Amino acid sequence: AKQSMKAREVKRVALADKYFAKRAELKAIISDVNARWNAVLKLQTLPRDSSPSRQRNRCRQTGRPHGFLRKFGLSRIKVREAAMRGEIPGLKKASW
Amino acid sequence: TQSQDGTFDKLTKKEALMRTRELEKLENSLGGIKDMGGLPDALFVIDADHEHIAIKEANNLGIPVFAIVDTNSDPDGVDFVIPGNDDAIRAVTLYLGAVAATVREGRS
Amino acid sequence: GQKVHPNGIRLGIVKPWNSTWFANTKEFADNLDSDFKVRQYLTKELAKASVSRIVIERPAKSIRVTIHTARPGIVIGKKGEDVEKLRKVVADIAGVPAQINIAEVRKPELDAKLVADSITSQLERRVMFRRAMKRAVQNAMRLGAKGIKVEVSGRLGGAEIARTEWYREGRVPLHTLRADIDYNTSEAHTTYGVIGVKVWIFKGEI
RNA sequence: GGCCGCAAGGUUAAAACUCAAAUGAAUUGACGGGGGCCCGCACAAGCGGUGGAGCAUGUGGUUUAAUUCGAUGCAACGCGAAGAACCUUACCUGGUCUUGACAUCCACGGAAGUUUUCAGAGAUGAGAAUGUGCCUUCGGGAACCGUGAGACAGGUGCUGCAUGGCUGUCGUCAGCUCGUGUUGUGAAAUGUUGGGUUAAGUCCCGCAACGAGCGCAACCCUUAUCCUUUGUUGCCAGCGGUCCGGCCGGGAACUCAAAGGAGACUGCCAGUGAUAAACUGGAGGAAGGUGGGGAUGACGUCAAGUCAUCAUGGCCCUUACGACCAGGGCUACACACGUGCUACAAUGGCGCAUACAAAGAGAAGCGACCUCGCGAGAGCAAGCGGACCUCAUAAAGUGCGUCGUAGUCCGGAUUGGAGUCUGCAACUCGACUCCAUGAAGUCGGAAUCGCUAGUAAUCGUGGAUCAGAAUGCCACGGUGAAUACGUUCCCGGGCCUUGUACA
Repeated sequence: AKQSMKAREVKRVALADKYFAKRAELKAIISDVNARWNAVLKLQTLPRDSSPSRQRNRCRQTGRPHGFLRKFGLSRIKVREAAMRGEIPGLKKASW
Repeated sequence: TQSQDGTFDKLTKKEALMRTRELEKLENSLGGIKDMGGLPDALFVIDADHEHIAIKEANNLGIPVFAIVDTNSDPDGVDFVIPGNDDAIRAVTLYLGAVAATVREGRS
Repeated sequence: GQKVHPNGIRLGIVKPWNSTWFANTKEFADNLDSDFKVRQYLTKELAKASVSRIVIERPAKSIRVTIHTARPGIVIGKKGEDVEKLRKVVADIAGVPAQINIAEVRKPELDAKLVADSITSQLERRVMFRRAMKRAVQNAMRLGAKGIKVEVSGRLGGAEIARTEWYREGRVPLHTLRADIDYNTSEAHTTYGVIGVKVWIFKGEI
C-alpha cells in the first residue's frame, strides 16, 4: 500500500476541503465570465500545497489505490472480501 | 416410510421419476431378508454349477449345507452332499416341496 | 486454487446476511466504514469468549449489535462490565448512538469459527495435529453435524516445503447450493509458517 | 604350463588386483514414430479481419539526468493500470525535514484554534496578532499547539523456488479415491471391467461384487407465453367533457410497469432397439426430447501468478531499499511487431421531410423553457430530487436528387494558426471545434487468428476509471446471413489393450 502513504493520505485529503470549501466561493466571480484581474490570480496560487485535484480516492480500510469503486468506497479485492464476509448488505453475485 | 405412509408425494415428480428405479430393484435381491433378523441358521444351495461362487463363500465360514450337486461338480466343499437331479424343472419341485411339508413342525 | 466462497454465493440463497443495514448514496460508504471498526474491535476482547458472529442492522440512526456467542458467562463480566463500555465505542468512533444485544447460540463446538479457532487454540498449545485433528473432527461427529471437511495448512511437523491435509467425512455438498454451509477459515500463528485451517460444516438440508 | 595340431588354433585351466555388488521373477505407473476407441468451429465444407499500408497500444530497441515496476512457451504485451501535468510514483533530482509524516511513551509549557504582514518556488520560515472556551471538588487536565529526551516511528524493500489467503491452465473434460467382500505368500487387483447407450462413472441387461462420499446433472438468476396484484410520476379498449393532449371524468381496461401460481414429464402414442434405458416421428402449445443463456470449476500436475495490497517464516536501508516541498518524465521515435478501429467505394462530399428502441443516467447535481455560439460555447436556468424533471429520443429504414466507381467528386493525412471550454496548474505530455490545407490506400503477399440463429458480423445506446483524457472496456436497440458429409490429417485429448537394463 506504500504504508507511508497512510501518512500522506490525510495530508492530501483533509486540507483540500478545509481550504477550498469556502475560499473558492471567495473568488467565484472573477475568473468566471462575469466581466479579469491578477490579484485573484495572486490570491489563487500564493500557496501551492492545497489541491482538490490531488485526491486519488484511496481505499478505505486498507488503502489500495487501483480498482477503487464510486458507490462502495472500497477497492478491487476489498469489495470482494467484504461481499464474501457478508459485510456489505444486500449484495449477491450478479446473474440474469 | 414413503410407501407405508402417503409421504412419497414429496420431491416433485421429475425427482420421483428416477426414485422408482431403486423401488424396482431394491426388493428384487432383498426378498427373504426384510423379514430376517439374524444370521441364516442353516444354508441351502439348490445347484452347485451356477452358484458355486456362492458355495465358495458358503463353505468359507462353516454353516451346514443341504446341497443338490451335479454329475460334473467340484463337490468337496459341501460336507452334506446329494447328487440328485439339479436340472429338469419338473424335478426341482420334487425336493423343495418334499422338504416344506415338515419344517412348520420343524420349529416344534 | 479454483473455488468460490461458500457464503458469497449463498447470501442470495437461503443463507441470510450476517449484517444488513440500509442507507443511501453518500453515506453508503461511511456506514460499513463504521461497521468495520467494531468488527475488528470485538475480536480484541471477545477472543477467548467464544466469538461466533457479529450482526448489524440500522433501524433509525442506531445499530442493533447482535453478537452471537456460545460462552456468554465470560462475556457479561461483573454483570455490567460490557453493557455500556461496548456501547461507548460505537458512539463516536462509529458515530452511532446505539444499543448492545448479546445472545447465545448453543453447542459450543459446532459453529464455524469455533471448530476453526479451537484447533488454533490447540495449535497455539502446539499439540500434535495428528492427535488434534482426529478428535476435533469427531467433536462434530459427536454432537450431530452431518458432515465435516477440515484441511490444515502446511508448515506442519518439520518441513519448509510442506503438503496439505484432509479429513473428509460424512457429506459436504458445497457444490450444490442448497446446503447452508457454516464455513469460516481461521489462522494459527505457530512460529515457523502460517498454519491455517479450512473448516466446512454442513448443518442440514432445508 | 602341457597336450592335440602343418600352422590358424582348440581344450584343460590360475593368481595378484578390483567392486558391495552382479541377478532372476514380479505387480504398479514412466517413456516408445505398441496399437485402438469416441468427442471437440479439432480439421474439412462455411465466413471476416489480421500480417501490406492511414493508424491505437504496450512489449520494445536506442533515446532519457528518469522513460519505476509486475507479467514474459503458448495463459507476458487497449484489461495488473477499471486510466500519467502534480498526487499516484514505486523514477530522477532542485529544495531539504531529522524524534520527525504518524503512532505507542513520558516530560514541560502553551487551551486548541482564529487574522495577517513578511520572505520564499512552495515547504520551511521572521512572526506579530488573536483567544484562553470546556472538565475544573482549580492540585490537574480532555485534546492537540511546542521542543527537549528515549525506547526506536518509518522501507510500492528481497524468493509465492518458505508459506497464509487469493489466482492462470488442463477443464464443464468426466473423471477421482475410501469403508466392507474375496481372489492371492505378498506389494496389488476386483469396486472403476463387458452389451450398448448418452453432454456425461447418464442409465439399464450381463456384472467378482455389495456399498457409499467428490464430481456431470437439478437446487438458482434469467427470459421465451398466461392468470391473479392493483392503479403513481405511466397507459385509453369502452364510455364520454374535450380547449384530440389521458387533456378531464373514469376505467384497471389496451398496454407498460413489479409481487406471486400454472405448464414440460419422452409426458402421450406409433416405431427403433434385447421387451432395457436411450431414441426416431406424431399431437399440443409461446415451450420436446438436460425450453435456452447465465451462474456454478472434483482429486489435482503445474518451484507459474500477488513477498508491491494487507498478511508474510527469513533477509534487510534506520540523520534511512526513509521522511519532507517545488518540479520533471513515465506520451523521445529513427521504428520491429502482439491486438484493434478508419479506409481503399455496384455511395461518398452533400443538403433535405415522414418512422420509431430498450438499456438507463442525477443536489461539490441532471440541466432544460429560453436567449445564444460560425461551430466549439456564453448567459437564462423551471422542474426533478428522481416511470414527474433533466439527461436524450436516435440509428441503418424511407421520399429526393446529387455523384460514377476515376486517388478525387473515394479517402483521410500532414503543416500552421482564430473563438471559448476545462482545470492554480497542458508548450514539452488537455480534448472538442468555425475555414482552407486533400497524403498513404484501388481489399494487403507468405500466411494467421476468429466464430453454428437474432449466429460471424453490420449500425444504434449508456456505464465506470472520471477536475477535465474513450478508438477501447463493461453492459442494452435495429436489420439479418453462409451452412454441418466427415474423422483423412493437425490440435486437444482421454480411455481399452502391446514392448524397453528408464525412477
